[PDB]
Amino acid sequence: SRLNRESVIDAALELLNETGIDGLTTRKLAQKLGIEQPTLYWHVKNKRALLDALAVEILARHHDYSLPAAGESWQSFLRNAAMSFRRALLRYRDGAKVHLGTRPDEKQYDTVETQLRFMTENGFSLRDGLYAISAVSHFTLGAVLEQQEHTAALTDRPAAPDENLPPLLREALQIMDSDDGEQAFLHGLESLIRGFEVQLTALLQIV
Amino acid sequence: SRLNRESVIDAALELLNETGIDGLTTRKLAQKLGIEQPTLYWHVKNKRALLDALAVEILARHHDYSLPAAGESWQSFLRNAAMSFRRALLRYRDGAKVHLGTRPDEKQYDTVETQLRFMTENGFSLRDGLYAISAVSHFTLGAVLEQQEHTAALLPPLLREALQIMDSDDGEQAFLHGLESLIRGFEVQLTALLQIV
Ligand SMILES: C[C@H]1c2cccc(O)c2C(=O)C2=C(O)[C@]3(O)C(=O)C(C(N)=O)=C(O)[C@@H](N(C)C)[C@@H]3[C@@H](O)[C@@H]21
Ligand SMILES: [Cl-]
Ligand SMILES: [Cl-]
Ligand SMILES: [Cl-]
Ligand SMILES: [Cl-]
Ligand SMILES: [Cl-]
Ligand SMILES: [Cl-]
Ligand SMILES: [Cl-]
Ligand SMILES: [Cl-]
Ligand SMILES: [Cl-]
Ligand SMILES: [Cl-]
Ligand SMILES: [Mg+2]
Repeated sequence: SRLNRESVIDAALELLNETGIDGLTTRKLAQKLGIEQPTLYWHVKNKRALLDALAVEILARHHDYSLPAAGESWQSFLRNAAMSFRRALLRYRDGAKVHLGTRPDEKQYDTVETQLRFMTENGFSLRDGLYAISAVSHFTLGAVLEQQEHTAALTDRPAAPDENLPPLLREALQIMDSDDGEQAFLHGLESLIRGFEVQLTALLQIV
Repeated sequence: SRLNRESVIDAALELLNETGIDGLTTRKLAQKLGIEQPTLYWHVKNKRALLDALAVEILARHHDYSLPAAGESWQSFLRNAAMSFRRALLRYRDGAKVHLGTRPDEKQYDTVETQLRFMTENGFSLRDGLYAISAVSHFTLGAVLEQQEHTAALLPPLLREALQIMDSDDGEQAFLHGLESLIRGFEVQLTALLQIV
C-alpha cells in the first residue's frame, strides 16, 4: 500500500494497538503494509525511529489542549493540559511507554516555549514555572504508566488471592480498580495546582 | 553458583545495572549464574516473575522510610517516604520501570496497611488518604522515570535557560519542589473539611 509518512504512521499505530510496544516490530509492520522488509527500510530505518515518530504524532493528533485559551487562568490551563495529555497517552496501547522515549522535536520546543512564556506572564519565575509544568507532566505520566503497565501485567501473571489481603488494602484496591485511575488522577491534580498557587502567592514570605 | 532466592535476586539486580530492563533476559541471567536455562527455569519461571520479585526486593533492600516515626506528622511521613521511595528506585538502572504496574506483594501487606491506617488516623478518609499516597507514588515514579530516561539518552530562550537550571542537578530540586506543592495541596484539602475550598 501507500508508504508516505502519514500512511506508515497510521499502519504502525494500528499495529501498536494490536501488539503493544514490546511486540511492535518493523517485520510485522512490513507484513501489515504488504511490502518486503528492505522496502520498509527505505521509509523507516529501525524500531527506535518508528517509536520517535509515533510519540510525536500521538501528541500532535490527540493532545489538543497544549496551549492556553485567550484569557485562561494558569490554574485552568494546567488542569486542561493535564487532562488532554492523559487522554492522549491512554488513546493507544502502551502509549505512555511510547511517549517516555520521545526525541527532541522542534515543534514540541515551540509549544513548551509558549507554555513557559504563559506561566512567566502569570507571575511565575522561570524556575517555578518550569517546576510546575514538570510536576504536572511527571504526575500525569506516572499515573498513566501505572494504569497501562498494570493492564500489561494482567496479560502475563494473575492478581494475588483476595483472602489474605488486610482490610484497608482490600478497600484501596477496590477503589483504585473501580475506574482507569481518573478519580485519583483528578483529585491529585487539584492538590498539585493548589500547592503551586500557595507557593506563587507567598513571594518571599515564609510559607 | 548458588541458586537460593537471595543469590538469584543478587545476580538479577547486577544484570539489570549491566543491561537495563529491556535488555534483561532469563538467558543472560542463566549465563551470569553459570547455569543452563532449564536449571534457571526451576528457580525463575519467566521475565515477568523475575521483574515482580525485583520490584519487591529493591524496596525491601533500599526503601528505609516506609513507616512513620513515633509522633511524626502525616506531612513529614509523606515527605520522608517519597524521598526514600525515589532513592530506592534510583539505586538500579530502570528501577522506576521495574516498579511500574506492580501492586503490593503479601510481604508488603502489613507495611502498606499501616501506611493507609496512619493516613486515616490523621483525618483522611481511606479514599482521600489513598488519593494522596497515589499522587505521591505517581509523581515520584514520573520524576524518576524522566531522570532514568535522560541517563539512557546521555532552543527557544526561556526553555534554554530552563534546561540550564534542570541540568544543573539530577532532578532532585524539581522533585523536592513538586513534592512540597503536593503535600501543601493535600493539607489545604484536609483542613477544608466540608467548606468550599
Ligand atoms: C498503599 C500502596 C498501594 C495501594 C493500592 C495500590 C497500589 O498500587 C499501591 C502501591 O503500589 C503502593 C506502593 O507501591 C508503595 O510505594 C509501597 O509499596 C511502599 C512501601 N512498600 O513502603 C510505599 O512506601 C508507599 N509510598 C511510596 C509512600 C506506596 C504504598 O503506599 C502504595
Ligand atoms: Cl508509496
Ligand atoms: Cl505524508
Ligand atoms: Cl483513528
Ligand atoms: Cl524491529
Ligand atoms: Cl480560567
Ligand atoms: Cl543452589
Ligand atoms: Cl534465600
Ligand atoms: Cl527473558
Ligand atoms: Cl513531624
Ligand atoms: Cl483500620
Ligand atoms: Mg506500587
